Amino acid sequence: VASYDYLVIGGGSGGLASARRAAELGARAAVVESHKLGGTCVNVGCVPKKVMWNTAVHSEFMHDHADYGFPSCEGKFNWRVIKEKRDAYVSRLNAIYQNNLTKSHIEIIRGHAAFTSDPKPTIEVSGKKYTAPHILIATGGMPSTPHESQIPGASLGITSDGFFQLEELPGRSVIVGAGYIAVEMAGILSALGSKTSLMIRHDKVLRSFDSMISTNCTEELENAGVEVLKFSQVKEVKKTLSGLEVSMVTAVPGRLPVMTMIPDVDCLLWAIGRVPNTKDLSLNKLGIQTDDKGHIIVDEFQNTNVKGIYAVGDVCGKALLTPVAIAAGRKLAHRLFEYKEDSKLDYNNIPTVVFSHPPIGTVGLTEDEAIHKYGIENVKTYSTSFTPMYHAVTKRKTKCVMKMVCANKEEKVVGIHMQGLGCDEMLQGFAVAVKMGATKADFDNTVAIHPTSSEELVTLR
Amino acid sequence: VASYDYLVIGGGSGGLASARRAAELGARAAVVESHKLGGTCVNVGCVPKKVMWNTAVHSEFMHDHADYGFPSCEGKFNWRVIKEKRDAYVSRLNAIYQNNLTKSHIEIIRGHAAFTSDPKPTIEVSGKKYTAPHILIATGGMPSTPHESQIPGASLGITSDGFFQLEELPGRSVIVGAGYIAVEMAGILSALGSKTSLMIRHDKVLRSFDSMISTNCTEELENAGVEVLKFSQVKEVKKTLSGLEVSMVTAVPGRLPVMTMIPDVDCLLWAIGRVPNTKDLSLNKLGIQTDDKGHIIVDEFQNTNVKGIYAVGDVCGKALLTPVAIAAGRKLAHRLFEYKEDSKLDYNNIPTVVFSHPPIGTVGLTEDEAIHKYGIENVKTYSTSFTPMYHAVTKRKTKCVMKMVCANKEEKVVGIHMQGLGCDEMLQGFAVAVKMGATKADFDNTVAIHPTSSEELVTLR
Ligand SMILES: Cc1cc2nc3c(=O)[nH]c(=O)nc-3n(C[C@H](O)[C@H](O)[C@H](O)COP(=O)(O)OP(=O)(O)OC[C@H]3O[C@@H](n4cnc5c(N)ncnc54)[C@H](O)[C@@H]3O)c2cc1C
Ligand SMILES: Cc1cc2nc3c(=O)[nH]c(=O)nc-3n(C[C@H](O)[C@H](O)[C@H](O)COP(=O)(O)OP(=O)(O)OC[C@H]3O[C@@H](n4cnc5c(N)ncnc54)[C@H](O)[C@@H]3O)c2cc1C
Repeated sequence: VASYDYLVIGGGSGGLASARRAAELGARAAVVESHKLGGTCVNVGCVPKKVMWNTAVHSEFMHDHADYGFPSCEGKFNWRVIKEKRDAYVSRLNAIYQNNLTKSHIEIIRGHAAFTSDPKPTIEVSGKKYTAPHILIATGGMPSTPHESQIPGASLGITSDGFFQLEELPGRSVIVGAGYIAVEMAGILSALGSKTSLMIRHDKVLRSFDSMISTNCTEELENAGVEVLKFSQVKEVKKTLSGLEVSMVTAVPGRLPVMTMIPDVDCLLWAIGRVPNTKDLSLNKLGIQTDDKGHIIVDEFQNTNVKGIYAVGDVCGKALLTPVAIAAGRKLAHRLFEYKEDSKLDYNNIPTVVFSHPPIGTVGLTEDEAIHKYGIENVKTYSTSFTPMYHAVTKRKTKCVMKMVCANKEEKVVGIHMQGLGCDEMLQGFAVAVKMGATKADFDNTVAIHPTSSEELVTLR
Repeated sequence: VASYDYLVIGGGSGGLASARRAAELGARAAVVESHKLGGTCVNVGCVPKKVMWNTAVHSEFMHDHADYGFPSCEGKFNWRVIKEKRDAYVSRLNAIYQNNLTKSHIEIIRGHAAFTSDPKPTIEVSGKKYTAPHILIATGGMPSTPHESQIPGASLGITSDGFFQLEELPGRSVIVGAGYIAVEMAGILSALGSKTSLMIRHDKVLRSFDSMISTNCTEELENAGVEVLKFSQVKEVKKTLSGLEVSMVTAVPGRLPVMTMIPDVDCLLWAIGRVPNTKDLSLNKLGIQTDDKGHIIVDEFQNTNVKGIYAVGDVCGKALLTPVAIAAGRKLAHRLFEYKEDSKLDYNNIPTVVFSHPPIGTVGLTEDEAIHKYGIENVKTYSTSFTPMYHAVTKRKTKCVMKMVCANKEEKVVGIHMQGLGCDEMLQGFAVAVKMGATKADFDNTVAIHPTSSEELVTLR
């Protein structure tokens, strides 16, 4: 039984970040990883997604070429070219992460970890035992798929993982789900030329975002050529002579349900949720608490219910983002190895960018959330809607919408929501301002940068 | 003699902003404008410049098309197409500004104003007299050109004004100056296909910016195909059979001076400075103080040396930006018509974006300035340099450099300097944070947005 100061199960964002900081602090750490280092973000998430987004962005910009004084650009996007380049780049990152671990003197234990029956918390990987007084579970999650029992033929569809395996651009694609991943995938496939449908159970996407954003985002998708199938769900999927045939039920409220067949589908992409990876951990041997989806339950300090066992990142099921897993993993290392007992991540005011077209940036409370927290009488919002100057000379148009949610007399900024060209890079510093507790006067007292989109947020009235 | 509450001379950024706010406050105002409303920013500055920048940005992005999986885009940029569209857009803005004035009930007096000999400050426009207890001079500036006495043939060159009159893309262009305008023009002309040279008196451009930025900016220009002629200046210009011939002296220190002829020049663009527009105002009839360049001298509240006479914007020669003129003009209206005596613009921490390729964003003190303000022992900087993820798959490359200047033990953020893709939209919120007095912990405690360039500023170590 090899003993370490810190054993981290999972070599993705949270697990690596935590292991690296711990090692800086003098800890003797080891990371168990059964697949590729970098985990979801590098292999099948953040990185490959962004590359595909940059590609889709090229496609749109190329539509404006002639408007800008150039000759029309004519053609066909070649999926395999970019796919090969994207894979290579992921390969480069995996090699860097491995090197980062080595330079830090962190041991990499390759294989699938599981807890043992042993009294003092101990794991087994490939027959060998490993123990530490602090063990971090950072095993992440996976895409959720429907059971054949509920939706026959569901296994004919792919997930976001399968999306990163595709080698040709699917001619006809149907995406099921209304969350950010669904939105992102629909936007990429459509911009690159796939005849794309997005099938959502209600009338808008991103229903948990501020309502200005869910409305605007739904319209932008339609305007970009994505067919949004509202109040619809899949009833069955079948393999026809040439592709898939999707049977769906559309049930608009105030109307009779109607069943429709969608034929000749090349790609059926389930983007319905993520499930935690805890199933094969043998958690029950230690009696570690999970919720009914399999998420590990933790407190504000990432503690599980068992002493010396922690969990961070996707596996915990809250704020499923690369930077949160990293920040939580880091704060945890400072708490354990630097003896900073108050060291923990604040889960409020975490900013998010959704890589739609145009991108979305959000931080803090939606208007409804502020209304429930402070009361209608105490909430004031400011908003603007305009066409960015980039489109002054284009036939194709996109809008920029921004909304500021203020609370109390002081007009504290408690929420910022926007969608528009450049909003992906614009959000970070306002997130800093929001975290510091800025009020509207603080924004108003900052001299604008002209001509930009960003200047609209400091000149709202 | 028609009397008003407020008479504003100049209908550009500062003059309009001040007049509009004053009118909201109940003032009976009139704006004197001898040319087009909107003044420099709309007609020959900010707006038309940005449109030309967006165009140049299209040209660069089109170089990456094939790398992104598309077929090579082949050609020739058509200057007149975009020029016509740009003019139209400026026409649209002029009509809006005029309407804004009318809706506000501000009187527009068309013509050239000059002060009179009269005791109580009074102006004359087209034979008629006008007076007010508060008169704002906001007459802006103009491009500076060399005297034929010092540089013979200088009048064969054009200025940034003339740039906006061009109808064809000049084949060979030489830009003289090393400030932001020179840099911007060089970058646009070059990206659009002009064989461009930038002639600077020293070895770097933007010598007043933080030294990381002047160095990086000079390299980016060279990398983009702009020939930077260092330690050079124009000695004479002459009209040859086919274009202009520029005689220049290059005097590298530690070397003998060398004279060179630059032949076949289509466009010689002077971007050497701006001069205030005060010459024809008859300021001396009121004894209003100017410096030796013709700038009107004012105090912290925009007061001139004469009671009831103020000046804002370019004419004052400090912080020559559209938003500063606006903010100063607004604060002034609140002071005069809302009786807010402490109402004035803080000229510290004004953010600037330079529309180079990639763009530059700066706010606060350069490293040297912080060193002079706090002492070397009290200044700590953090910086990063990386290749944005956008170029992971391109043969063409650009860099992103960021620098954070902190002061004292607390590591107050006193300067942010960066150059890179997306830095034009990234700066605004960090400018808010800097204005609020953020420290490095405030940045560090803000969760990053992945994957973006902006996230680098919150993860500096
Ligand atoms: C398509 C997609 C796009 C996304 N886009 C973004 C985005 O743009 N921005 C953003 O912030 N977030 C994004 N996310 C979310 C972000 O990628 C995740 O929140 C983050 O990767 C979670 O990190 P983690 O450390 O919890 O787990 P992960 O990186 O999944 O790492 C878990 C690791 O544990 C390994 N493992 C699991 N069980 C075991 C075991 N028993 N033994 C050994 N090893 C094990 C797994 O192989 C894996 O390598 C995206 C996610 C997806 C799916
Ligand atoms: C090429 C270029 C690019 C620029 N790019 C940017 C940028 O991207 N961002 C930015 O922030 N700034 C930029 N600037 C600077 C910005 O445009 C100026 O700081 C701003 O326009 C100054 O406004 P102002 O109100 O002082 O004067 P102006 O807008 O020049 O207005 C002065 C007005 O007074 C009128 N006038 C003058 N004398 C008289 C008189 N006697 N009687 C009646 N009317 C009179 C003039 O016709 C004019 O309309 C740029 C400038 C230039 C030249």
